Amino acid sequence: MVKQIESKTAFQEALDAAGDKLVVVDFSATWCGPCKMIKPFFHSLSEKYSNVIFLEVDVNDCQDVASECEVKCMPTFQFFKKGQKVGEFSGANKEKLEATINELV
Amino acid sequence: MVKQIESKTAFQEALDAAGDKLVVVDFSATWCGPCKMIKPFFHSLSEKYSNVIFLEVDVNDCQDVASECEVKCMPTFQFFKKGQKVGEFSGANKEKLEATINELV
Repeated sequence: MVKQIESKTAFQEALDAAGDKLVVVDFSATWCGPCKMIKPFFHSLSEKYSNVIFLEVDVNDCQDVASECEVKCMPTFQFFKKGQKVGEFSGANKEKLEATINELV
Repeated sequence: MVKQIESKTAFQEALDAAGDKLVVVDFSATWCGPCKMIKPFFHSLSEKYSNVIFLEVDVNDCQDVASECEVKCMPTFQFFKKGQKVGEFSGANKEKLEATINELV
């Protein structure tokens, strides 16, 4: 299932506890049409791939995290392995999302 | 100078009162780095071109306007003439912003 992040402390701790697993973060906004469109698919991925950690961050709720990760489009998916960003793209493209996960896992 | 929009009613009325003038709308978010970076230049344009109307809309303040204009990146500049959208692009590119205004005015 998807973990809801509500502070910078929580964001950093999740990246830590992740260990060697791939982490996928969905940066979204409640008023953005695509974001709402791709939400159910994002949750399905977390049930299919149990060896990957899925996190959700509302940019309005955590303005400090959004600003530091340099987010500028919604939704933006950022990929991390061992505390480091190893991938990134924006837009609600289902095929590309899953294809990227298979490349980095 | 730049007009701050704080409701959908105000947005529609400005587009109306505009008459035959070109309208440039800056869709932004307070936490987005580029947005803050290009703000002073956007205001300078409103003092240079007095025959063009410049409007600013915070996407968090007017979620209904952002959603209907289908905004997905920040900042997004949308151009309107006689109630119709005649141009659009996103990103803080100063040259492109001014060059577009000279093409549509």
